[PDB]
Amino acid sequence: MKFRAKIVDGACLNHFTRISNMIAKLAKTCTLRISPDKLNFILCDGGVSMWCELEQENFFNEFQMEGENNEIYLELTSENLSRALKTAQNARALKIKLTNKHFPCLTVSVELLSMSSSSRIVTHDIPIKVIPRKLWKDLQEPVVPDPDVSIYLPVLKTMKSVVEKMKNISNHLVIEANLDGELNLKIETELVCVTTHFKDLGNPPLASESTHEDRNVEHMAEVHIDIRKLLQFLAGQQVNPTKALCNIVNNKMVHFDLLHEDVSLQYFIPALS
Amino acid sequence: MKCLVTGGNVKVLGKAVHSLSRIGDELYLEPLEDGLSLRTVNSSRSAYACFLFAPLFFQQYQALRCKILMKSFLSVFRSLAMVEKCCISLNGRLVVQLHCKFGVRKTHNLSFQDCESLQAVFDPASCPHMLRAPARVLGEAVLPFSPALAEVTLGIGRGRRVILRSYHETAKAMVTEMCLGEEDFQQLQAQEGVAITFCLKEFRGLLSFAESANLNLSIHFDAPGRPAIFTIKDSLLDGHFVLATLS
Amino acid sequence: YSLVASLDNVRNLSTILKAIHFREHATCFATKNGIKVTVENAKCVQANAFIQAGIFQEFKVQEESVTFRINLTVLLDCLSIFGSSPMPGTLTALRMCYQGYGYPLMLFLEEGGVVTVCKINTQEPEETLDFDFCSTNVINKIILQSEGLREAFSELDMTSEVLQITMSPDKPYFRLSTFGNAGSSHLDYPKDSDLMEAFHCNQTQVNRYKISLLKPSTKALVLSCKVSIRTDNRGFLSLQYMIRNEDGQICFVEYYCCPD
Amino acid sequence: ENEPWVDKYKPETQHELAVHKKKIEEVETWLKAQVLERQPKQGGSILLITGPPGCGKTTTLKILSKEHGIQVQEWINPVLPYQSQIAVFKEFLLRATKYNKLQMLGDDLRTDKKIILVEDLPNQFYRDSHTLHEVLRKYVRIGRCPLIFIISDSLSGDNNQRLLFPKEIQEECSISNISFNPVAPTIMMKFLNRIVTIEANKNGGKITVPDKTSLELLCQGCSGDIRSAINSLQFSSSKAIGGKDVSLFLFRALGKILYCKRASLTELDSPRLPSHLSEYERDTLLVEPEEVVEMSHMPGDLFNLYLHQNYIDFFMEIDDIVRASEFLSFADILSGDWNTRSLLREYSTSIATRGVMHSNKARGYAHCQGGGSSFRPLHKPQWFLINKKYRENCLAAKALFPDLCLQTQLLPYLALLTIPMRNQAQISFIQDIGRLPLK
DNA sequence: ATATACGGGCTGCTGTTGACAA
DNA sequence: CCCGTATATT
Ligand SMILES: Nc1ncnc2c1ncn2[C@@H]1O[C@H](COP(=O)(O)OP(=O)(O)OP(O)(O)=S)[C@@H](O)[C@H]1O
Repeated sequence: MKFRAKIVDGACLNHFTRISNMIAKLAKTCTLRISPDKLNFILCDGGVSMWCELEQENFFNEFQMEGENNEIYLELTSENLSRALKTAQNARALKIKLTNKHFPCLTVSVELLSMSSSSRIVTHDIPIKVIPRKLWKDLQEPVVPDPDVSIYLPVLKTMKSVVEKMKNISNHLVIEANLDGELNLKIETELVCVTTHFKDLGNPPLASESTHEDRNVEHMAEVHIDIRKLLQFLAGQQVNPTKALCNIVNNKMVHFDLLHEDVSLQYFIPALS
Repeated sequence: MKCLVTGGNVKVLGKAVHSLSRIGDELYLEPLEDGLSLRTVNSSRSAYACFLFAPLFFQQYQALRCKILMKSFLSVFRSLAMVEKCCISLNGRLVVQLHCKFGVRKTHNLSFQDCESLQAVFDPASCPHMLRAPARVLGEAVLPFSPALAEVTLGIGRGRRVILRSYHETAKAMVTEMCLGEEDFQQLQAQEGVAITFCLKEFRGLLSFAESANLNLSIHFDAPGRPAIFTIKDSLLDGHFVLATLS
Repeated sequence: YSLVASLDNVRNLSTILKAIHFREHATCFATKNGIKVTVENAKCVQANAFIQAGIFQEFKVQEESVTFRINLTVLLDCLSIFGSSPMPGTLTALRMCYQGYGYPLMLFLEEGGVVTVCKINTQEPEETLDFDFCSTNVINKIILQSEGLREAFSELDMTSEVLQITMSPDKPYFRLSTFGNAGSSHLDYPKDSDLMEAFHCNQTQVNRYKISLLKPSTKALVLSCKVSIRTDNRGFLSLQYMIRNEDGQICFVEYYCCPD
Repeated sequence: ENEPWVDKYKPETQHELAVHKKKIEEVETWLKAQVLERQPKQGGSILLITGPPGCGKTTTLKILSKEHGIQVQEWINPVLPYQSQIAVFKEFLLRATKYNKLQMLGDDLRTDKKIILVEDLPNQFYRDSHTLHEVLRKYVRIGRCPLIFIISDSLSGDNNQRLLFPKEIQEECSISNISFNPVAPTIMMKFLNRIVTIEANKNGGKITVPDKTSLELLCQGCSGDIRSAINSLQFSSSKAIGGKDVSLFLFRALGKILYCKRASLTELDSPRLPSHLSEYERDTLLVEPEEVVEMSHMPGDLFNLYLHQNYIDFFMEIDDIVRASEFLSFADILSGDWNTRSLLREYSTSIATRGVMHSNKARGYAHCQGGGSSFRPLHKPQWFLINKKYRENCLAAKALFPDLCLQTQLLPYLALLTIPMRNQAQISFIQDIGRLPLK
């Protein structure tokens, strides 16, 4: 097994720093899947499953790897990687390489430049645990069933603020999606009841155009979830993308699709609080 | 004892107090014939920090030795040293009267217990090796390290270069191999492999105080087992730190 | 519908309520002149506010005054549900209706097309004391600024048990003392300063007060621009604040405490 | 005239200690064999010191350390005006184990060997009791100098010592043991006589020396504790005092109840059974069961279980056993609810104790105890393990045939099932219940 | 001929209020 | 509570 990667461009390094910070805030231990074409951030378990897809050719200028089934699975703590990348904000060159100095390690070497002619070299050895092929099927991208309702999402900051203020009253939330772009967040306690409405959300053109003659537009497929995992997902995000979509099903599933720049994010939040 | 500090010296005095608090748990106050001495010692007596203040404010001793809990002083100078004058005396109580803007006056009476005279033994002349460098370079060199580290090793590599590492004693942790160049340091009398291992927190306090006016450090390291010395010289301020090395 | 009230800047009411929030419940008082929310604790300390009819744009009341008891934490959370950090140019509007006795309080909020609806059921009332501090028996009075005591009252939370206040025409004009584990800490304030707008003390007065009762004055001191201190013959302390809003109006908050 | 007699007559030399010579020699040979045979590759070790309060465990260790030139390291809890207490403790431990002092200004300089003494354990160590095991494991892995632990214990109410060191860390960590004993009457007698002689020789004025007859009384009601003896001697010499409470050592209380020390019916005016209760006449008793049970500091429902376990062997007749069993059952009945279980509990223990004591008519005839009572040890109730096994087997039967009655009705069917089925861990359970020994 | 220590058996099986470490 | 045994000392 061999893996070497080179980063020079400042913007790509900054984007990698943002992605690492986001995954560190979202999760503790993560799985990195390296393919000949792309990078995948995986978490599978509270049964939240996390998928992040990243195009390799748009970030690294030099990228070589070797694993027939050329595919690397690694399990590691995200905090170590985030701390390693934090020190390269104003750096010049970054190298990532698989090594076996003492124990299986993912060496990260960063070349710091300064007023001195000599270039400082900072080296970090993040431990890795190679998962055997037997579990390779269990980390696959989660399937997306046919959504009962697909709805465009509102601005993330206002939703995050409303949910954060809602956290104090209770630990239960209900999300309702309409066919006319109406999103309702409801909590009902024995003392206070609160409902927040969103309208004018453009409904994307659904693929099935022959299943809307008997479905009421005013009907809904609302679900109830525990407000402990939604707040993390809204708090992790720092920039509003242009592909904010929510797929809601009646029984036990809510799914989020986001896409920003060239990185895609798939969010899966189980129901039945 | 009567000291009247006026000007920007209050901030540097507070920074020195904060560094001493970061090193020790109790504060020893000693008026010498040449100024004021602040002393602190670790709980296990493996580190000793002393600040000698050259006469700069009003120094006049005798009209003579005390020790105080250090958290009280730390809180007082963290909340009350941001202030144009300071006055220190010894009644009998320790008065820390603090003149402020307009006409506000704040007084602080404290309780002290009798203690012995604390000192150490260091021989900078007897030390063969010697290293000198500006404090900013060393402070930058210790930034990549995590804030949960315990022991750091300083060495001289093959090729006249310095090296700072991370000493660890199957769930291991990260390791660091930060290296520098000889063109930044100003003076090196070293050897071909001599290295020492010491702690980090007292070093961090030293660097924190030394990263204000861009001062220059001075390390006199010896064979393993013998103590190391960190000496800071200024215009009207002297400081010496003694640590211990793993043998 | 008894009383209905509408406004377009929730922040004024929100900050007025937050300036008095240290208990869990509060009592309202709706009258042709405006609302008045009061709170009491330990049967000694009492804090009251005032929101005159000048602020409101749509205010409607029916027949006589209306009284009800409401939870303060829930109401304050509901008011600031759209984030307590708006950029200049964004505002939130609210409408409230109370349809007589035995029915809850409505609250409809709107901002930028987002509409929220909430209800707060009220179980009233309690009884309030008769802390009459009319300016007839007042002997010592002073008026002064806030930036002077920002740090001073910030440097007042220690493990002590009693705060000593002494005011005299001569020598310690206004001295605060705190006796704790370490030692004494005096904070003398003289006259003829930039924060001495009027000094009219008549006779010397030294008194002791409990830290637990007098602690929650920090919130009122932080969101203020002037403070008035009054003490009578017996030794009861009256604190008067002065808060302002973004539009440029003035509202008052009063604190009453009793000596040891 | 500024320190108490406890702090004024402290033993400077070794010969001034009030401890038996063999114990001092044992501690000394352990310490000196560690010092003399200090191998460069020797790792860390832990020593455990136990004993009742006021015997002199700390002073003897300090004196023996000073005699042979050994540095000692104490541990004083820091004073608050964020870091956890355990973090500070581990940092101090690492600093003490790794490095050495610098020079000081006037010390016992020629030192390179030292030990660490920890006495003031933090509260979190008492509440958790699981951080200590990890700390000890890490120290055993990375230890250089030995660690000495000092604990103070009493006869009853020993929860802290067994909670801290529950027989497992000692077994798997190779920890030694040294136990002290209360000071003998002769040693305390001689030392008290020496002290009072020294006070008498001071002269100064005509002061009444305390009488000799009270001097053994002072030592009799202290139970081998020097410090309270000296305090009481100081109090009484101003012109009995020092009634320290006793703990009774529960296994001694059980024997006291079960042995029934009787008298020869000294002539008194105690009521007698008039005409028909002639078979219930008993000799005078010299024990109060209520005080014995209260002083052992144990719950009543546990005392009754221990008595039920241990009362059979001391009986010789069957009818007395029947009566005692009936009394024990009646004592059990009174505590079967939950709301009023703690309102009436003394009745049950009192009834059980008095029934077991009075029913023994064979033993209760004064001069009829000769001869027997061999060297016999007591035991522990066996009901706890059986009840725990019953509960775990309850759960293992329910959740796995959940579609108590299953154990009472379905489990007979299981016992008459004996046929295989599709699993691996369930055949073992089937063979468990259904294979009891039977010829 | 008399005072003192070893040897063997214990941590264990529904509700309403209160303190500690973070 | 219970019985029998090995060491310091006069
Ligand atoms: N002959 C003596 N032997 C022992 N202690 C003596 C003697 N004469 C005087 N003392 C005093 O008694 C003190 C003994 O303290 P103790 O409390 O018995 O020690 P300890 O073993 O730590 O007790 P703990 O910790 O409560 S179990 C010494 O510190 C002296 O001040």
